[PDB]
Amino acid sequence: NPLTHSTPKNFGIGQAVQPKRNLSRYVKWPEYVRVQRQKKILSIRLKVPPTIAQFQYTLDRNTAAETFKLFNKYRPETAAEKKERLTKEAAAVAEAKSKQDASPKPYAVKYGLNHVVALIENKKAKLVLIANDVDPIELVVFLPALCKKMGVPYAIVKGKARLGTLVNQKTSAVAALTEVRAEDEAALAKLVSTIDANFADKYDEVKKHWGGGILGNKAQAKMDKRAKNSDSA
Amino acid sequence: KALKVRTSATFRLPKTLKLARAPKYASKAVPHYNRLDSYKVIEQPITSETAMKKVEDGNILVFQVSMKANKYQIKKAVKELYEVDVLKVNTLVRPNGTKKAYVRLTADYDALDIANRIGYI
Amino acid sequence: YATVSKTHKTVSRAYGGSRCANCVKERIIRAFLIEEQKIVKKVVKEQTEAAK
Amino acid sequence: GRVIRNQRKGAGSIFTSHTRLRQGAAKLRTLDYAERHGYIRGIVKQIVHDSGRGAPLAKVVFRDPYKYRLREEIFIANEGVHTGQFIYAGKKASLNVGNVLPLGSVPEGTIVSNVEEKPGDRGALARASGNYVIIIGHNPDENKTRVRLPSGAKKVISSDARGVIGVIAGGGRVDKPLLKAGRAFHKYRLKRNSWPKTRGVAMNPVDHPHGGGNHQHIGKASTISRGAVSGQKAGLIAARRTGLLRGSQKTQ
RNA sequence: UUGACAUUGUGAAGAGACAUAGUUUCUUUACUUAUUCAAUGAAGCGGAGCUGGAAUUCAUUUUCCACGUUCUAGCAUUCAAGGUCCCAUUCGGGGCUGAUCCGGGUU
RNA sequence: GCUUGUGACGGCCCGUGAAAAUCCACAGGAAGGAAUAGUUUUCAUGCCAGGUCGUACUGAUAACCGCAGCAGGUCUCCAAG
RNA sequence: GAUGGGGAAGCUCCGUUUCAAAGGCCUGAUUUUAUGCAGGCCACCAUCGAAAGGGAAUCCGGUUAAGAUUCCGGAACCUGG
Ligand SMILES: [Mg+2]
Ligand SMILES: [Mg+2]
Ligand SMILES: [Mg+2]
Ligand SMILES: [Mg+2]
Ligand SMILES: [Mg+2]
Ligand SMILES: [Mg+2]
Ligand SMILES: [Mg+2]
Ligand SMILES: [Mg+2]
Ligand SMILES: [Mg+2]
Ligand SMILES: [Mg+2]
Ligand SMILES: [Mg+2]
Ligand SMILES: [Mg+2]
Ligand SMILES: [Mg+2]
Ligand SMILES: [Mg+2]
Ligand SMILES: [Mg+2]
Ligand SMILES: [Mg+2]
Ligand SMILES: [Mg+2]
Ligand SMILES: [Mg+2]
Ligand SMILES: [Mg+2]
Ligand SMILES: [Mg+2]
Ligand SMILES: [Mg+2]
Ligand SMILES: [Mg+2]
Ligand SMILES: [Mg+2]
Ligand SMILES: [Mg+2]
Ligand SMILES: [Mg+2]
Ligand SMILES: [Mg+2]
Ligand SMILES: [Mg+2]
Ligand SMILES: [Mg+2]
Ligand SMILES: [Mg+2]
Ligand SMILES: [Mg+2]
Ligand SMILES: [Mg+2]
Ligand SMILES: [Mg+2]
Ligand SMILES: [Mg+2]
Ligand SMILES: [Mg+2]
Repeated sequence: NPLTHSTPKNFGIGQAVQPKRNLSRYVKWPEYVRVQRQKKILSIRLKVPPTIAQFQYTLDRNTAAETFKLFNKYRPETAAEKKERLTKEAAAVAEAKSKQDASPKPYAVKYGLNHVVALIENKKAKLVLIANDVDPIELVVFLPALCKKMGVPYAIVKGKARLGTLVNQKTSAVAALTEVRAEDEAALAKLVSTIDANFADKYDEVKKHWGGGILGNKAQAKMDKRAKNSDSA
Repeated sequence: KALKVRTSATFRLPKTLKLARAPKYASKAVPHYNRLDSYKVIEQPITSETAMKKVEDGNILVFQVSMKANKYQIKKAVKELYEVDVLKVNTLVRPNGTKKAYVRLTADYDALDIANRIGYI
Repeated sequence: YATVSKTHKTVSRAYGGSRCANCVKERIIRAFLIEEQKIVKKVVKEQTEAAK
Repeated sequence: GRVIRNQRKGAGSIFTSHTRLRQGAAKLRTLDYAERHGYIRGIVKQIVHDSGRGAPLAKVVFRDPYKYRLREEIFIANEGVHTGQFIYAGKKASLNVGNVLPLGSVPEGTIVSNVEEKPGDRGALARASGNYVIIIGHNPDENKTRVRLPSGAKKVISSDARGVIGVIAGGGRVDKPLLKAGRAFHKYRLKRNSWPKTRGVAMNPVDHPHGGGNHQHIGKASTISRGAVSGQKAGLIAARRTGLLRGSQKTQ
């Protein structure tokens, strides 16, 4: 009001320099970004064969949460835990007269790809988690088919990194349980039930369904509005 | 939450942290000593007859001087090796690949006197 | 020109050493007259919006 | 035998074009937001001779929609444009000599210059002294527009493709005889090294299909096939007829 | 230069055979991500919405356009003045609005 | 008068007759700045400093190129009665 | 003519701002303390290439066997601090 004045600017072609705006839609990204984006796109413009695309169907955040919860009560030793264990049997046993059996039967999650595979083949695993990342997808593509055949219940889960956490590596590709403390035998069958329902039970039909096909949304609208008017007068 | 908000469309290389060198060992074990002290700079006097005259008439001291050395280094070294004050220092390259310095002392000093107390005449 | 006092590099009207007075006469006149007719256009076309 | 003149031109040694003095490349404005939604004003600040061009350029300056500053384009002056004139460029611009409009925005019979082949290529058709193109119709669905270029060729382009209203300046330049060798001499001195021209028929065989013989003569038909090969194609390449054009030309 | 094969994928219509079910093959005409060409200091793309308003309503909106600049050889920049909310009132300074929403396909 | 310089003009061109470093100016008004004392070095005067390489002479009927102290060849300025 | 690049068996060839995450200034922030971060700009993208092109500033008298707009005398001027 006072000796203050309202001047409003006219930003409308032919006058007033355009103002600063958010051009993030328009920035010229480093070639490497451009690639990792278009790779994701190209991946879905194509029709993707049933044996891939059976991924993409990831476990849901609820069920999963309950699985990382159980799988956590089963981590493998820490370096300290192991250092500590050894000196409790190095010291004992050899002198106390045991059989390297002042150590209890350990119950941990089984991991490492080549490991888990033999487990499945040997019908020893009881719940397998496959990642959904795994860039040479091939490392893992044959796993649903496998588990299916070995009558072993599996689930494809978001997080190779997240698998990694529960086993002390950066990444982990797969994580599996074969063993379980009776205080847990229970709600594992519960977990194997939803999981088998979302994957193994579905597999035979998931196998018949290609993927991809998806248009970009400049092209999607182009024919949601073409195939609107052309039929609907 | 959501995305950044760049107002420019140019993406520039992130300004990232540049650590200074902290070597696990040394360049050369021992620093080189001074490659151009005053004794290497001002080589010997020039005592040609026609050079001598500048000394009697011009209060000027003619020296053969290191090729590697400039008017600053000539000036100071004459100053230091001889306890004298220099006005200005003209130089030239001889046609046998040596450098001649026409050193003019200030008026407090008397190049003649000063030349036969370096020893020549 | 960098060894010379700033008076050698101007006259004392608006746009001193830059443009030439007569040229600044024109600049002022036209500026005025145009800013004026802006007010005219505004109120004329304003009235359009009230009887059309 | 030796490589003939017309194959040597291609390595551009002494044949690159003499360029030191030229004003800059003649070009429309970049096809930006302003020019394709509305229009933007500029002023011709100068119309000026360009070395070895036949038609004057017009320097036209504009404001920069996105920064405080001027941006100066270099146009080819259409006949009648003038210093101080205002120039309007845009879809929603008006039909006057000097402005630049998308061939979709202008009625049939419009007469324009420096027209683009694809929208945005900043102008490619009819630039030379005197020439222009004419709109001879539009076709809205799939927005193409149809013009007749100076050659006589009819062609269709995008209706978004821009052009500038009127004809290019400096016309008639070729009705006046060169009169002497010297004026062609200076003429090419500011283009490229293509003057004067030795008749192949005055050369020896090493030099040219036409060279040699005890009288000067082409010795075989001078109408060469399309499918001929380098060092072969001299004379009338691919000529579908030949001889003095009796009768009215003009494209039917 | 001309053909074949490879780079080569996706729909739809039409022809071609086990001899009038759809695997496959060709011909047309669509698609867009391979490949190709132009542009720009990848700046305003596509989709919705606001207001207008021509339009005539066959129930109430079924639509289609526009949706800040043209007498003048001026001037147009300090995240923008305005409005509004904070800091703890210092001078400084921040958010929002001014400049509508959504999708990050630079066109 | 002679040579050279420079000006205001005029003729010519389908010929219209470089570039960059660098210097100044203007538009702008972020900001900073006094009365018990501030602002000012584009006004004057004052202080210190300015490295490196070339620098002789010939430049021609003998110092250059023509096997040479070769009647050849080899870019230019000054110019008296 | 280097450089991200693209060809080439390769010696190397192409491109020179080109399909590149291409870089440095003004001072503010410091009163551990010396230069980390807090603003904003600027996106101009190597470099070599003229002793006749562009270009900061010096003159007169005297002096040598042989140098001099370079030394001596006197009197200026430019650039940086
Ligand atoms: Mg444990
Ligand atoms: Mg004495
Ligand atoms: Mg010297
Ligand atoms: Mg004055
Ligand atoms: Mg060229
Ligand atoms: Mg010639
Ligand atoms: Mg001829
Ligand atoms: Mg001829
Ligand atoms: Mg002959
Ligand atoms: Mg021949
Ligand atoms: Mg022949
Ligand atoms: Mg012949
Ligand atoms: Mg003949
Ligand atoms: Mg763009
Ligand atoms: Mg002369
Ligand atoms: Mg002229
Ligand atoms: Mg000036
Ligand atoms: Mg402020
Ligand atoms: Mg001063
Ligand atoms: Mg220095
Ligand atoms: Mg001399
Ligand atoms: Mg001689
Ligand atoms: Mg010899
Ligand atoms: Mg001779
Ligand atoms: Mg190269
Ligand atoms: Mg150089
Ligand atoms: Mg020079
Ligand atoms: Mg020079
Ligand atoms: Mg003298
Ligand atoms: Mg002497
Ligand atoms: Mg001499
Ligand atoms: Mg002196
Ligand atoms: Mg003095
Ligand atoms: Mg000074």
